[PDB]
Amino acid sequence: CTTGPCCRQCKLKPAGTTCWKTSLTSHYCTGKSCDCPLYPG
Repeated sequence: CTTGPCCRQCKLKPAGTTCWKTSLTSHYCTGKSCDCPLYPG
């Protein structure tokens, strides 16, 4: 999911980190005030 700020928008991850990404979902955010794409592609 990488609509925009993800954080809250395209970021439902279990609150990870900024531009982190695990390897299945992708945190790259946390939900709220982020700006990292949680979806490598």
